Amino acid sequence: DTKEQRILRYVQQNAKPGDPQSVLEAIDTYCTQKEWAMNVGDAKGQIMDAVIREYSPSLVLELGAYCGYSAVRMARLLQPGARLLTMEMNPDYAAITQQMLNFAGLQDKVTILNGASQDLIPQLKKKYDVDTLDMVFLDHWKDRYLPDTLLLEKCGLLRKGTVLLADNVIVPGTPDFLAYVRGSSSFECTHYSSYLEYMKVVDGLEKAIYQGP
Ligand SMILES: O=C(CSCCNC(=O)c1cc(-c2ccc(F)cc2)cc(O)c1O)c1ccc(O)c(O)c1
Ligand SMILES: [Cl-]
Ligand SMILES: [Cl-]
Ligand SMILES: [Mg+2]
Repeated sequence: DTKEQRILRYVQQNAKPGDPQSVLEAIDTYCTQKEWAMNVGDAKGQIMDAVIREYSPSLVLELGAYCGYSAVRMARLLQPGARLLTMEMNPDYAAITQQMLNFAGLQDKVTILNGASQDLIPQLKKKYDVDTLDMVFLDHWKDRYLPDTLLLEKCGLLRKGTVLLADNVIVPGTPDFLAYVRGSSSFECTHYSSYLEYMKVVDGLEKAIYQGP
């Protein structure tokens, strides 16, 4: 089996069905005690939670699901009727994520789309009936943060006040994205220093609020 299969099995055997908090705790225990994995983790996860609670977004897009940790984290705090769309290009990861969300009881709030973000973003309006996004969580390949942000804008998916929240802006890092948003009058940026998941290594999140053209 793979590491992601191992993590899902551990959650299924160490968490309570329909209890998202127990799911998160199980994943964090596994990844601290058994094997590291690229989930956002509890340190950065607490900062994500604080942001979600501040903005109460009605429609969130996540780029990169992995095993579903961040999707569980966000979707458990959404208000009734609010929704998360997550784009996962790796089909094996998409399948893990779906099963993680099903176990957490969050499946009705989340739609996991298996494909490349650059292919799916242009379909969001016409195929998925999206108008504009309240929040975007970036956690996919780090060289894709900037091109996909510029694509979201092109496609008319950002509105005044759309919150972008980007993982891993220090490790592995996303230097083009970070320079861009920090230099642009169309974004208001805040850096949240933290730690790499499950490690004593500095990392951070960047929040960039879109201000229009
Ligand atoms: O699209 C994907 C993968 S997106 C994963 C991006 N995320 C990361 O890489 C990521 C990495 C690190 C990290 C790694 C090593 C370190 F030493 C330190 C940090 C941490 C994070 O929090 C991350 O989010 C895909 C498609 C098709 C495929 O066949 C496939 O295998 C994969
Ligand atoms: Cl994650
Ligand atoms: Cl952590
Ligand atoms: Mg990450």
